[PDB]
Amino acid sequence: QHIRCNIPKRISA
Amino acid sequence: GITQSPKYLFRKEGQNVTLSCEQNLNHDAMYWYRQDPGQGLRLIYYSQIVNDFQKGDIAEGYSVSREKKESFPLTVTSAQKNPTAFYLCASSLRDGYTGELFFGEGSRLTV
Amino acid sequence: RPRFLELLKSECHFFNGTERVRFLERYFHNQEEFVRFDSDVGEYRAVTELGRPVAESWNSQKDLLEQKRGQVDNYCRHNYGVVESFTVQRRVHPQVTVYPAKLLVCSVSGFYPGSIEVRWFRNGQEEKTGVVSTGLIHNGDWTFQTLVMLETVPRSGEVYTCQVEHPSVTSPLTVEWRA
Amino acid sequence: EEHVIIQAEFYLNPDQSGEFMFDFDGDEIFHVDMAKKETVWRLEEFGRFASFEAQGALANIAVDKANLEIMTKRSNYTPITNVPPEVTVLTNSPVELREPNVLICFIDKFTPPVVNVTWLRNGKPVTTGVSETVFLPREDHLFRKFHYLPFLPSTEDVYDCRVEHWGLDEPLLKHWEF
Amino acid sequence: QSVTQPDIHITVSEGASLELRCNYSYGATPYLFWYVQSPGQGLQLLLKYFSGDTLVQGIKGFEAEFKRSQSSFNLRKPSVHWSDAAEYFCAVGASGNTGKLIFGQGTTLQVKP
Repeated sequence: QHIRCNIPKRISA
Repeated sequence: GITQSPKYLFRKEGQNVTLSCEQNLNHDAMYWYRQDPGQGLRLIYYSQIVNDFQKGDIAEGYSVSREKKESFPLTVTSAQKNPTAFYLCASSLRDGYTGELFFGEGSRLTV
Repeated sequence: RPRFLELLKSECHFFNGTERVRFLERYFHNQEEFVRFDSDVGEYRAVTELGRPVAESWNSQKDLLEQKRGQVDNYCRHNYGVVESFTVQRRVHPQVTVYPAKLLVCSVSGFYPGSIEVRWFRNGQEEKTGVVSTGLIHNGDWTFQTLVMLETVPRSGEVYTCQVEHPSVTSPLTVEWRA
Repeated sequence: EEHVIIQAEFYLNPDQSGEFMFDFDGDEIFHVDMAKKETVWRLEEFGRFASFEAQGALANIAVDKANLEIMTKRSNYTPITNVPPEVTVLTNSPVELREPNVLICFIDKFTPPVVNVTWLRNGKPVTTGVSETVFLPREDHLFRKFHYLPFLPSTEDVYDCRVEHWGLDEPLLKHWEF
Repeated sequence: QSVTQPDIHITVSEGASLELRCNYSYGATPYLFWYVQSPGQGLQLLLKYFSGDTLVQGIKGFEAEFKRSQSSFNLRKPSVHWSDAAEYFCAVGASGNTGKLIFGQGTTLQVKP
C-alpha cells in the first residue's frame, strides 16, 4: 500500500 | 537511556499537566504511547525530525512540540477522560534502519 | 559563487518481473560516487579512495549490513508491488497522424511505454531506404512522442502507409497517404 | 533488464535547497515539496493507488546535509564543476493553428541543479498556466528538467524559453515559432 | 500494519517451557519485535526480525521463530524463570515503514513453583 523509502547512513563524523 | 519524570504525577481536573521526556542517546525520532491496561500501547504523537510532529491514533486532547532534538514534551489538555492512564516515551534512530524503539520508564497520571 | 552537492541514489533493478532483483545504494559528492552498497556484493564497497574509510566504518557495524541486505526484498520488491499497478501495467496507445512537411512525416504522439515500432510502406512494400527517425523522445509526463520522416518525392496514385506497433494495441495501427 | 526504480535525492549548499523523488523508467513518480512537507504525485491519479510518508523524505535530506558538510571538508572544499544545460524546445503533439497545444522546454545534461527559467511570448515574459517539473536524475548523474507552456498556436506568435545557469556564458534562448 | 496476541494470561511452572504466541496482519517482509515489561516500568526489547534468518535469539535466553507461512512470531524459552513474570508485548514494524511500532494488546505471564 505505502511506498517504502530507503534511508542513507549518516557518515561517521 | 530515556528519562521521564516525574514518575507519578497526580493532578487536579481541568489542569494541563505536561510530561517531560529527555534523551541522551542522540536519537532522531521520538514517540509517546499510552498504555491502557489490557490493551496494547496506543500511539499519541511522534516526531521524526526536529520541529515536525504528527498525530498518532489517540491524539485528541494532547499536543507536543519538538524544539530540541533531545526533548519531546507531552501536554495533556483536559481534552478527554482519557487522562487517568500510564504514559510511555520512546526514541530510535535512522542510519541504515529504522532502529528498534527504546523506552523510558513512563509516568502514571491520576485525577 | 562556489557550489557543493551531496547526492544519493537508491536503485532497484528488476529482471524477469521480480525474479532477479538487484539493489544499489550510491553516494555522490559533486559527480563523484565514493561508496555504494551492492545487494549483489553484500557489504559496503568503496568506489574511490575518498570513500574507503567510510566503507570500513560501515561494515564494522554488523547490524547495518544485515538490514541493508534485505532491501532487495523490503524495499525493492515491495515498492514494485505497490506501484506496478499504474507504472508497469501502464499503456496509453499512440496518437498517429501523417503529413508532409513543407517530404513525408509520420507523427506518433503521447504513448506509453517507450518500446515502439514504426515502419514505412510504399504500395504495400516496406520502405527501408529513406527512413529518418528522430528516435524515442521523452515528453516528461509519462508520455512519449516520436517522428519518422520518409525520404520520398513521389508520383500520383501511390499509397504510403505508416505502420505503428505498440504493446497497447494488438493489431497494428495503420495510417494512409495517397499522393 | 526490464524495470528500474530509483530514489534520487540531494542537498546543495550554500543554497540550502533539497529534493527527494522517485524515478520509474525515466518518468517521475513523485517528489516531496520540502517547504509544504507534501508528497506530490507526478500525476494526481497516483494518489489512489499508493501513499508516501512525506516526513520520511525530510529526515533523509537532513542526513544528506550532515553528509554534505563532512564530505566537503574531506576534500579540501573543492567546488562542483558546472556543466551547462543543453536546451530543446518542442510541442507535445503536431501543431494546428487553432488547436490548443503545449510547449515543452526540455533542459538536459547539466549540474549543479539550479536554473532560472523563463518563457517569452513575442519577447514578453509569460506566467499564464505554466507548469514545471522538478529536477530529474540521469545515468551519468547530470540533471534534467522540463517546462510547459499551454498556448494557442497563432501565425502572429513567437515563443522562447530562457534558460539561465552558472555554466552558460550568457543566458540561452531556444526559439520555437510556427 | 496490525498485530494480535491471542493468549491474555498464561500461567506456567518454574522450569517449564514457554511460548507466548503472536500473529501478524498479512505483510510481506514486516519488521517484528518482542518486548517485555515488569509492572510500573518500561519495555525492554527482547528481540527483533527484519529479514533473512528464520529464528533469532534474545536476552535472558529467549528465542523467536518467523513462520512466514504461519503468520506467527512466537516467543520461546526452554526453561522459564521466576524472574520472567511480566507482561509481554508483540509488535510489528508498521506499514511501509517507520519508526512507529504497532503493539499487540499483550499477553501477561505469571509463574509458580
